[PDB]
Amino acid sequence: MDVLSKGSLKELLAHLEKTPLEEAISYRIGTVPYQNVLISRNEYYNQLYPDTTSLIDGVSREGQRNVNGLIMSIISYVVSGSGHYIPNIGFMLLRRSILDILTKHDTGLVTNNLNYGIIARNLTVSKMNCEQRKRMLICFKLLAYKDGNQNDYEIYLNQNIPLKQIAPNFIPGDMRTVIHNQDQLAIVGIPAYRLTQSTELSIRDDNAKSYKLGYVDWYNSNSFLRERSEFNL
Amino acid sequence: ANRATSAFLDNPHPVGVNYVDEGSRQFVAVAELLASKLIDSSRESDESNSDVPFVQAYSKFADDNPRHLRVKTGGKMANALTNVIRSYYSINAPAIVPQVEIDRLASKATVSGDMYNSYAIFNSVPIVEVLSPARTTVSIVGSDRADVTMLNTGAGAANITFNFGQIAETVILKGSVPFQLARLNQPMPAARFTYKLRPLDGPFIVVLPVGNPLVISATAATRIQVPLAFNKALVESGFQTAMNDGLFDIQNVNYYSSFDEFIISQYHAQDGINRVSTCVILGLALQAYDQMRRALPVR
Amino acid sequence: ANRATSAFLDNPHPVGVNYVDEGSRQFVAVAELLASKLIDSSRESDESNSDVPFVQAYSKFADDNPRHLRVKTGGKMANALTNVIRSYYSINAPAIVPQVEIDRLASKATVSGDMYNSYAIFNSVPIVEVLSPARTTVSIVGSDRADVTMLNTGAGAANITFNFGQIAETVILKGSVPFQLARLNQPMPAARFTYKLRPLDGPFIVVLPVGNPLVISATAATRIQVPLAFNKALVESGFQTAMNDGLFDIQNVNYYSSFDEFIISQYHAQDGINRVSTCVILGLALQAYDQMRRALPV
Amino acid sequence: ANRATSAFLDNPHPVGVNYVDEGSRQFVAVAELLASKLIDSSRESDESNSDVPFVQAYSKFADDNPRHLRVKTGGKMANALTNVIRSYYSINAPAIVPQVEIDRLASKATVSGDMYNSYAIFNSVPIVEVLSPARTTVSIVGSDRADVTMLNTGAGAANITFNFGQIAETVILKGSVPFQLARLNQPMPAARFTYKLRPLDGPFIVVLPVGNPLVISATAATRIQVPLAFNKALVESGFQTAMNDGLFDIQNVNYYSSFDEFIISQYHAQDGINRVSTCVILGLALQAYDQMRRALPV
Amino acid sequence: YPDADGNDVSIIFSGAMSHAIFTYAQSQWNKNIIKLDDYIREITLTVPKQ
Amino acid sequence: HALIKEDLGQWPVETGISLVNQAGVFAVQLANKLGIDKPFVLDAGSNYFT
Amino acid sequence: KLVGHNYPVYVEPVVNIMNFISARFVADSSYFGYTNEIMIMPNHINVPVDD
Repeated sequence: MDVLSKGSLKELLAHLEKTPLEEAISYRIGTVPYQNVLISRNEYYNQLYPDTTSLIDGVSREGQRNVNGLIMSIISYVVSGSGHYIPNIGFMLLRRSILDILTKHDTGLVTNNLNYGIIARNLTVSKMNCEQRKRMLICFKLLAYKDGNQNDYEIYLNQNIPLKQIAPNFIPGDMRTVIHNQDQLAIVGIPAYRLTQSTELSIRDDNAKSYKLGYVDWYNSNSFLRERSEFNL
Repeated sequence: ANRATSAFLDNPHPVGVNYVDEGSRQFVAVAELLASKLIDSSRESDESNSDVPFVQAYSKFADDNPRHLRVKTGGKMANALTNVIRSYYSINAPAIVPQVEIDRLASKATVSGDMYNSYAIFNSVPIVEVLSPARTTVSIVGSDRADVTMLNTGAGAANITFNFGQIAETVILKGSVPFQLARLNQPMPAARFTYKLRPLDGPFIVVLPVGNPLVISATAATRIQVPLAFNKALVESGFQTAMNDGLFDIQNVNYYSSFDEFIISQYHAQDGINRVSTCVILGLALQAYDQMRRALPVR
Repeated sequence: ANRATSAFLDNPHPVGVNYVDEGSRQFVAVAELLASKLIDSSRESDESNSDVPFVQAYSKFADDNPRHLRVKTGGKMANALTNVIRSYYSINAPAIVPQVEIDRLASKATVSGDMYNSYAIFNSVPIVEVLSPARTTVSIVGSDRADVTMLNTGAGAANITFNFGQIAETVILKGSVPFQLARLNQPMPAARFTYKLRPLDGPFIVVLPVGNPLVISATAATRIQVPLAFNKALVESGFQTAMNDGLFDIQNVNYYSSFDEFIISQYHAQDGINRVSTCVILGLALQAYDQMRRALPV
Repeated sequence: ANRATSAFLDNPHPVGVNYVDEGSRQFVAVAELLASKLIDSSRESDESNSDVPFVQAYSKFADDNPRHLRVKTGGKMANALTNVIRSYYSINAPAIVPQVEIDRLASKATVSGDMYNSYAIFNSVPIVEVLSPARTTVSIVGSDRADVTMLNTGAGAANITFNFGQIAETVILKGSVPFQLARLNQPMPAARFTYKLRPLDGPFIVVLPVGNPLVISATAATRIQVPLAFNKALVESGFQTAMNDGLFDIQNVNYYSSFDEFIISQYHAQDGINRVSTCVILGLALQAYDQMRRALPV
Repeated sequence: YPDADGNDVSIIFSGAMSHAIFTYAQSQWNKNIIKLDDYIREITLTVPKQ
Repeated sequence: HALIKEDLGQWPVETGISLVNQAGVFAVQLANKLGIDKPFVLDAGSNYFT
Repeated sequence: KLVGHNYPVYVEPVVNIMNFISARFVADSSYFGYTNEIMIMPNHINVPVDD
């Protein structure tokens, strides 16, 4: 809910600096993705509603134990709000910040073999909105510039023309680009009053709607409950 | 040798492993409490010819005010409850309700999500196996009362083995004609109509004389820990309602006539102790479902 | 070819057409409401060690204070409730209660006589017909759980046609041994213990192999709209009380074991949707009769 | 002339002759009232997040305030109720509880010990005997719904005599096929599916055709005087808990599947009127046992 | 002594009926004491959507 | 000899008159005496000596 | 109207408090100075008493 509230690149990067990798990994066992299922939407239809499960839903799903699974878990947290179940990663790695994983070599993770096309297909980029895609491209650029793969990122953008139009205008390692960036990346914000307490047909739309409706209540009450446990640590 | 088994005990499908934490248990208990208020408010609204009692209860339940143009289906609380019910029934059903929505709906009322405060009694009789010799025919019929029809055509009397599951506490056997039943490697008593047995003692042997058939009627009682709010009458009604609405229409799942057959069958499978806890939570969820649908009707 | 049918589905007698308007429906609702308070007054009497809660409840129900001389009968409300129950069962039963008396009794408490607020699930299994070929024996027995015993003495396997009607929603079939069932003009699957079927799908064919008999247990669930105050436990008890008290002893009527069988039999008759509404009102009346008579035995 | 009888009607064991006086009847009624408040306080305490209603209810029941490090046994009342149930079942069970303890516990609440206020309907079918001639096979299965299967292998049609006793009020007979039934030495009617009979009318003759089996389904209703607080759902739950807990385990006693079968069997035995009175007191005691055990799981 | 929350629990010698009546009264009033944030949520449902 | 007594006052009752009516009337007076008739919260954390 | 009035779902707490006191008044009579039984006996009859 906090990560989805950020609406600027410099807010999003600041949040990733303070957030450990533990928050991007779920301890719930979940279900296997890419499964054709029938769900109940009784507000609209008497019959069951066909849908397919995906990693970028708001619900935690089982994840693979490879490096590909950990990168997919990070991106899913940014774009959907929840991570995936990857057990026994390691105490040292889980303490590191998300930005440290993406942009630093001291972590001990190797991401040179990652294929950006495969990761996008596994995350169902075709079903992602403009804000979600821009967030995903930010994570790709950070990973590419860490590995010296700047050319591969540009070539990958040439192949996918629609992704090129919405590519973020920031160069990692340059502070000027982050300062002057004017991107809008807020999936969840203070709702327009027109929003109602109604369900949505798709799994993704309903879960995103749930985050939107609960943002006002979370905004008012998160500070005190966080402080009630943070003090005397 | 022939083997006969109860139909409802065959191949229990795995149950869901999600929405069984402490927070999810609170959500089910809150839904049951708020559904009970909804069904009571509809009675008051009908009596007084006013929508004030129903609007107050529906707003608490659905976090939204009823509107004439829209359709009253229970709101987001109804959507989560129906989808969690499917998750409990089978492991093939997905988990599509986010944890943020579960936590939000559990804060509406303050209750303790303890599913082991009380106990309930279930009457499904488990006959795991009945073994008969070559020249005997054995037929098992029924779940609440199992009638076992046995006929011997061979020259000599036949010994027929009855195996009841180790879970059940008490089994009572009544025959159309007096018969002899005894434990394995124990002396045969005189023929009598009624036997009371504890299935944990061991397999039982029934002596069948040649001639007219003998029918044995079996009844069983098992105690399963349940929350205090558990109501078997409401749980059974919700189970049939969910089946008619198609909530349990999932691939590679087994279907049962009653919730009693479902809970007993899952208990008798391997990892049955783990499975029963999920079934009890599903029982409370079905109790909330039944009260919600009766309050808000769809023709 | 032999035909077998359920015993309780045969020849449903016509139900009464009186006392089914808005005014009479509120009379039954008031009787149910006031009879509930009559039973609850007994518990309140024990707590206070006084009979004044029961006197208050009886006076509202019977329009007269109870007397130690005579047996408590319930007064005009009890007489009106007994007579409308008779009229609901059969068309031949007279409609002797005046409208004005129903008018006055319905004004005692505020209720809406709407019998379509909620739904109830009735568990009677309708088997309209089982069609079997020659040299096969089919026996249908039971209403709540229908056991169909089939034996074929022929040379080869026989096909048995099952017709469950069009009203029931779900029918579950469980066999003693695994068997094969499929709809008309469909391939036959592997032998399986449990089948879930919808009666609207069509007739069902069961392969009956030669050898030991095969028994199929059937359970059904049907949803019928009922008022919110409906309680199946109390309705069933009232049905047995009315039968024992001789409220159904009329000429040319059929008798049933439970209200479950009674409501399903009239549903499956020709133009059966007319009878369902009347039978539902009778069920609520029997619910009031059960509570009123348990508090005031005669 | 072969004879077939219902299994549950065979050899009812004598019931206890203790704790049946007026003072003891008040103890059972008081325990039921206090246990009902105990189960209601526990439900209220869970929702209200305050344990004050339960603490008050437990103090009344157990005469001692609940403690955190001590087990919620139930006190002297729970121990007394458990032993009185043992005495009711058999005459061979000892009467441990003294009369002084019963009188002290009965003074905790004021409630009429009357056990003849109301009535309850019991659904066990009392088939005392079914007389059949040679070359015919008869089997009786079931108690709630009695299933009588008859097969005639003789040359001509046979007559089967049915005896339903004189205690049951009404019995409804349903057959898989239309059949003929008439009273003893009375003209036979035309075949029909359903018969409503009065068991006191006398033994009934059924004409059994040759060749095809005939299955007759029997349902019965009997009325027994019970206290107004009697609840059949709670009595049945208490009966099975009592059997599982093992307090019905005495030498030379018959065991039954339900309290319905237990009370009908005692009614049909010799001096059945006297036995039924003790059974009703046991039923109310079992009702309190179910409510107290569910509130306090020991 | 303090409880898990900040409330103070007093353990004193007092009569049984006075304890039962007083504490039950406390529970009934405490049911209607709610946080301001929950109160604000209740009002927003009643008021129009803007 | 020593003993502890709980004194809630004396409330005579009449046999002819209904007990529920008398109990309810006495209930109003008892609530006023204990100070629980109006919405209240207990403030007794300061009643201590160290 | 007084006789036939039904308790509202959201009843005021004072009503619940009074019903609690009224129930205690009837259930626990000894606390408030009345009982349901007395025994009158001559002095020469000796009976066990609470010592």
